[PDB]
Amino acid sequence: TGQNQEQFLLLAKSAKGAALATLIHQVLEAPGVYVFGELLDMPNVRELAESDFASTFRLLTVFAYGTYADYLAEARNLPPLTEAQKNKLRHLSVVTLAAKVKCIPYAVLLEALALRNVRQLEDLVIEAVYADVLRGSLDQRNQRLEVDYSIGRDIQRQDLSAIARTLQEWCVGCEVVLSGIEEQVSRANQHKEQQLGLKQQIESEVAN
Amino acid sequence: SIDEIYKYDKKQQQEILAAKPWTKDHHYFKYCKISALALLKMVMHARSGGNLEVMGLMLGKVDGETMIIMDSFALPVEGTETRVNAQAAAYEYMAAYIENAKQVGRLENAIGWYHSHPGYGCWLSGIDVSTQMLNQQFQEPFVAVVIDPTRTISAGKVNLGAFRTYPKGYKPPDEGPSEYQTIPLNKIEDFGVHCKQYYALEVSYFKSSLDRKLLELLWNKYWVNTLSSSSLLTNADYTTGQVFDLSEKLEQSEAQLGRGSEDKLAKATRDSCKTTIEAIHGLMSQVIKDKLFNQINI
Amino acid sequence: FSFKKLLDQCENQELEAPGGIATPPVYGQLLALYLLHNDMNNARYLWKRIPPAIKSANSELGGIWSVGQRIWQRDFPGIYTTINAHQWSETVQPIMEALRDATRRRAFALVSQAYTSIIADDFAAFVGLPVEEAVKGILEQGWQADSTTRMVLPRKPEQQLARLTDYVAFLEN
Amino acid sequence: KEEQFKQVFKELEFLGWYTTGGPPDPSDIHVHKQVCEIIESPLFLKLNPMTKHTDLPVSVFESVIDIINGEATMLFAELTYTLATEEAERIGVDHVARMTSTV
Ligand SMILES: [Zn+2]
Repeated sequence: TGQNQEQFLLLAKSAKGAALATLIHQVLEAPGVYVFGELLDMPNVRELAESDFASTFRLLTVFAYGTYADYLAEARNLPPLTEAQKNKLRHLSVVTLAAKVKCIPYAVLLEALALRNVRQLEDLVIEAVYADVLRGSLDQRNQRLEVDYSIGRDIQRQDLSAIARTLQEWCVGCEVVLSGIEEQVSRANQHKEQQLGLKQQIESEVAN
Repeated sequence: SIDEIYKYDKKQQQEILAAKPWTKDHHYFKYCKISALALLKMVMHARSGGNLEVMGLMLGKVDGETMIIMDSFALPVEGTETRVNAQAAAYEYMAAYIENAKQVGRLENAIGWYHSHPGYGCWLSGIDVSTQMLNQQFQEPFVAVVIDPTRTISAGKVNLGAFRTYPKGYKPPDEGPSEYQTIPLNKIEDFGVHCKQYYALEVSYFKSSLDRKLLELLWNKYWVNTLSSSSLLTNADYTTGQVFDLSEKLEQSEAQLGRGSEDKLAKATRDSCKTTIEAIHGLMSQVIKDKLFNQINI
Repeated sequence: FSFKKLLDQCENQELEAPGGIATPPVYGQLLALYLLHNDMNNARYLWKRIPPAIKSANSELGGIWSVGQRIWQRDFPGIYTTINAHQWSETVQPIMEALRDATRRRAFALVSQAYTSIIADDFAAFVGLPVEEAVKGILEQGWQADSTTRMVLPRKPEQQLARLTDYVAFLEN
Repeated sequence: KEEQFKQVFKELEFLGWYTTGGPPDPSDIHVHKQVCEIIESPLFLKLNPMTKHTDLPVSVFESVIDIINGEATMLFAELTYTLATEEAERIGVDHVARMTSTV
């Protein structure tokens, strides 16, 4: 998303209670809008929390942080969604699965998205790749989804540290590899010169 | 001044061509300066030929004992390495190319010829020596550049040589270190026959101030390509071809020990060493990639 | 883990303490420990090294070798029967239970590799435990049990850069 | 020139044109239309040799033909680009950039 961010933020700053409550149902039922981080952090939408339209804010929280199974567990409280919105939330659940692991079996996908047959799932993954949400390829025989690239959904202000926790884990990793080379290169010289020196001793005994 | 070398002085070139100091000394030309553009174009052309020899012409100039290559261009010729003066078939094309180049501000004229030796090292064969001797007899000042694109890739270092022939009957002086290269058995006989009929120039490279700037800025993104090289499988067939040769070399070195050329086993050992060292370097890059991108986890 | 240390200590006591002939409880420990590691070539040559005097005076040693005969013949039910026959607390008894456990792990690992389908009674005799206990354990583990025919169908189950640098340093010099 | 490059680069084709300078201007559009007389959808590459900035001063564009207030006019749309992954070229470029044991 990018154009829709500005286009709906313009309307978000110029909207009130009920108009915002219906705007939430309009942003979730719109193609391309898979991130709601700027929209959920608005004071105008913060007013809707713990108010007359609380379930809509909870629905936006599920769409920005939770999965389709989390929606199914709280479907009695949350407002009803159409097939397009249910699909979108399923796409985002596949993104969460893809964020966890690279190779996703069909069983875990069928259980997490609440699907009955394989083609439904395959068609949803196609709809994902076609909406530029996921990249990858499907394997029928081994019944597995090979994920090449998945987008970012969750913002997580409190759990942000975890990102750094992995980034540092990569940094340290680099810092090992780098030093490794520095040492190995040094060794590669340490041998060479030594050997040359040794040869120069052998060659000095030819005169005797 | 980094860009001073790019200035073309036509009268100065005419003065040097009228003076002909190379006639006073057969070792007159000692250095070969190649532009980054010409190097890249010749290596790119050489790689584009694959396992087949290609050739082209080099545009440039002379400056004291130094031959300067500014640009190069491919010739649409058959029989590189089999035909003496194969370039001759492109005479017409060379005349038109240069004419058209002059129309767009390429002022430098023919300074030499380049051709590739895919997977068999930089040196001059019998055919190459006849070709270069012709060129030095009728087109002087002229230089012969040879590139091995396959070994460039496998060694991770540019494999290029610049050579000039000796006139018929003339003997080289005492000093000849000769930097060693593995020559395959199907080429080694001809190599040995003609290796003393020419000498190697000291090669160096140059780039402009803008090239310098642009290559630093290119590197700011081109680093990604160095950590995704995959060199072990790009030209695998080369190392397997070399091993075949190495095996037949070892067969000959075994025949030498059988009953009873100067120590074939030591040569074969240095060949097997070089091939293996290249292979291990490939694995080094692969393991480095595995250490950086795979061993991270959640 | 700690049995290997006691083996090395007994192997030192084998030569340091004598006078020619070593201590009988150390001989018993050394024999049972030689059975524990399945090194029957060491155990057979240890038993033949024992003088007939200790062989007559200490019959418990012969009771330890009676297990080794069955291990040499590879008769598993006989191994489990001979283990639970003699008692020699603190010295030989605490390692005989370790031998029993090791023989159970060895037999289980053998049946898991060598057999596709095996009779449940044969398998029970191979592990020493009764038929019901064995079938319960393998069904909990994940082996395909079949009643009526009484068949059990088993299921078969720098660090790198420095070495490379040493190899290139060898070849290049 | 095409008759000449087709003899040695038989598998290659005319893809577009380049020039030097800042952001695209009316002159670039005029020339681009002339190149459009030769090939259908040519690329336009612009290199800024007098850059003040820290990023590689190369940009690539496609042409789009739009209608603004009833006038059918040509405009440029910028395309993102990646650098080539040729091993021999990487080694050559690296060797050039560096310009100075086996391990
Ligand atoms: Zn040649």
